[PDB]
Amino acid sequence: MKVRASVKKLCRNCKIVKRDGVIRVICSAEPKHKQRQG
Amino acid sequence: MALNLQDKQAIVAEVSEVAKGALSAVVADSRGVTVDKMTELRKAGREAGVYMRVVRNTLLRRAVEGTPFECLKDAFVGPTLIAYSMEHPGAAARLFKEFAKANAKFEVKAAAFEGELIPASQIDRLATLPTYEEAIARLMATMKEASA
RNA sequence: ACCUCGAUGUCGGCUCAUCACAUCCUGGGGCUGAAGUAGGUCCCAAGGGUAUGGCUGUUCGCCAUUUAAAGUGGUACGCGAGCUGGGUUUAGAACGUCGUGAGACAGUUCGGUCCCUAUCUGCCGUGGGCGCUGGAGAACUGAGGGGGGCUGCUCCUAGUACG
RNA sequence: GGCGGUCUCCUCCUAAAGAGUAACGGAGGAGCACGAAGGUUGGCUAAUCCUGGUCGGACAUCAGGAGGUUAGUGCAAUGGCA
RNA sequence: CGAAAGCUAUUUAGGUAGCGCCUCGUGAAUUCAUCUCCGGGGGUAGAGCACUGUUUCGGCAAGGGGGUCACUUACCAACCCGAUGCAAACUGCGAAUACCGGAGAAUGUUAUCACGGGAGACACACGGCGGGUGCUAACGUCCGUCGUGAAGAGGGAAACAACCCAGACCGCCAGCUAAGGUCCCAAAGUCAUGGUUAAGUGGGAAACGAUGUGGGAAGGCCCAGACAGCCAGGAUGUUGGCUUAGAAGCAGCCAUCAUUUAAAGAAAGCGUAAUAGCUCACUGGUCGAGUCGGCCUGCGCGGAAGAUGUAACGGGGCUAAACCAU
Ligand SMILES: [Mg+2]
Ligand SMILES: [Mg+2]
Ligand SMILES: [Mg+2]
Ligand SMILES: [Mg+2]
Ligand SMILES: [Mg+2]
Ligand SMILES: [Mg+2]
Ligand SMILES: [Mg+2]
Ligand SMILES: [Mg+2]
Ligand SMILES: [Mg+2]
Ligand SMILES: [Mg+2]
Ligand SMILES: [Mg+2]
Ligand SMILES: [Mg+2]
Ligand SMILES: [Mg+2]
Ligand SMILES: [Mg+2]
Ligand SMILES: [Mg+2]
Ligand SMILES: [Mg+2]
Ligand SMILES: [Mg+2]
Ligand SMILES: [Mg+2]
Ligand SMILES: [Mg+2]
Ligand SMILES: [Mg+2]
Ligand SMILES: [Mg+2]
Ligand SMILES: [Mg+2]
Ligand SMILES: [Mg+2]
Ligand SMILES: [Mg+2]
Ligand SMILES: [Mg+2]
Ligand SMILES: [Mg+2]
Ligand SMILES: [Mg+2]
Ligand SMILES: [Mg+2]
Ligand SMILES: [Zn+2]
Repeated sequence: MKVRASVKKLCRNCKIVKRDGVIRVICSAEPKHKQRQG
Repeated sequence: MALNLQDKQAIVAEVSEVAKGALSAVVADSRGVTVDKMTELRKAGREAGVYMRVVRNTLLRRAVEGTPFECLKDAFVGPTLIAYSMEHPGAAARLFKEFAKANAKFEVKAAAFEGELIPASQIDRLATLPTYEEAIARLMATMKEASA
């Protein structure tokens, strides 16, 4: 998954989630859009 | 959607069809395709054109807002999905007939045809109709009565 | 230009190390333009492991040949009261060069002495004293501490999955 | 430190609205000229542009009109000067 | 009692000389200072754009580039006009301070001035403010000015000349305070009331990221049923036109109408060689009361890697023993 400092939705299906202390991005269509360190 | 200034037209228009109409049918279009409408518009077509409607509205809140006017036999139709059909000219006609024949070509349910208003009542497919102009069935009742 | 000019030994090697992690190998993952074999990239990981030679004073670098890999850094560019003394700066000499000349050069060239019996701290070992509440001989408990932690290849699975 | 540059005088800034004020801070001049370019007396008023005008043009001289010192000052800069 | 590390000049720069500042003596005027009032010059801060430069857009348009041998041109462009910025060496404006002078009261151990006897000192440092230099880098460097250290101990800032509070003649096992503090190490609130944070944030850091969370002003949609789910549909001219090997809603360009309607973009995204295929917008149904997203603000989250050993509150520890207010 991509790590980055700025994370943001990519597809219309990307979703954004705050798990543990960390901000994330989950896409149900496109694995490339997973993101952490947000 | 639109505010009231528009929820009022769908009323003042649709209720002056009841106030100035002929027959009423019934139908629930769960699976209502568009080959569906296409056809029934040619049927409205034969049945004049744009003399007919079906304006899906079964929001009690709409095509009952046209009922405590006339046809308060429809507080009972309006629940769940419905497709209200009004007649202006034409016999109390065939409108009746093909809805059963249509939906009896699968063409989705017919609300079991909960029925409507000409009298003030309920269900049962009738061709007691478009014989209308079958006053010939009272012309043949002449010579055959005169002869036989 | 703040410390050291009533001295704070400088490159490189050798011996011995020790930490960090921005991880070279080994381990666990996400994504892959991931079929498989195999890569790429990001995340987590510092437990252990992490090349012999040719040339040169070298570090380095190039080259040969290995290896799972031949990691990047800090430690007075770790380590001369541990070794070396090849480089660099003693007096000798010459070349080129500059200079009238004495002489001079981050130009080169051949040659030259690195001392100290360890008081203290530290550290590796090994005893003496007293304590532990009468004295004494054994056997223990285990708070705690240290050590160790690497990996190749072949065969079977199987010429199967995949192609 | 050497090599370079600098070393006296004038002008602006740095200089914080009296004076003064440093740096190998930023920019420029001087080491003269003039016996008239000094004294006094009388008189005079610029640059630039528009319009018209032979040769004449973007820019010679003439005319009017704007303008009002944006010109001039023996040489730097400053402050002055009708 | 009490300096200076400055000015000036110096084969001078870590020396020296005069002046400045210290001290001792003598003599002299309401002499000197603070505040108030009156009288002054100013061109700094700031602002402004007429001037001197610089600068953008608009308008007007001298002049430059191609085409002929003076005409000509889908090239660039001063002035003046209007609008908008910029200046240490710009000023048509312009302060606060500061300084000079006059008057007046209080206070001050003559604090003033002069003359004479003795000096030291002419390496300063940091801090605040205004600046040059450097990177508005340096515990850098160079002026101005105030403070302190130097030559000043004491309390605070964990430890820390230069910061904060404060000027130690001697004694006191009295008292009140300053800064700074008051759960334990450790003197004093486990004080009162109202809020915030959940991060050990407090107790290191930016652009930027994000349904963390508190507060405020306004707005949109709602029982004629909103927001989210779930059922349905999501169509015809038609592959719009163009352009492409192929552009069929969806590579590009231009258009974006018209039907049928309950509604449905000549299409918001997936997909395709292109079609095909899956969604969305939109509407009908179900459901049954709230719901959507911008503005301003408080406190927090990521962003955040280092070398002997926790080692970025002094420690313990703290959810108040943190932050805001009274
Ligand atoms: Mg987890
Ligand atoms: Mg020094
Ligand atoms: Mg010494
Ligand atoms: Mg020594
Ligand atoms: Mg890591
Ligand atoms: Mg070394
Ligand atoms: Mg040698
Ligand atoms: Mg030796
Ligand atoms: Mg084979
Ligand atoms: Mg096979
Ligand atoms: Mg002045
Ligand atoms: Mg001043
Ligand atoms: Mg002329
Ligand atoms: Mg005194
Ligand atoms: Mg000095
Ligand atoms: Mg200014
Ligand atoms: Mg006296
Ligand atoms: Mg001196
Ligand atoms: Mg200094
Ligand atoms: Mg000074
Ligand atoms: Mg002190
Ligand atoms: Mg005293
Ligand atoms: Mg008290
Ligand atoms: Mg206090
Ligand atoms: Mg206490
Ligand atoms: Mg309490
Ligand atoms: Mg912290
Ligand atoms: Mg970190
Ligand atoms: Zn996506």
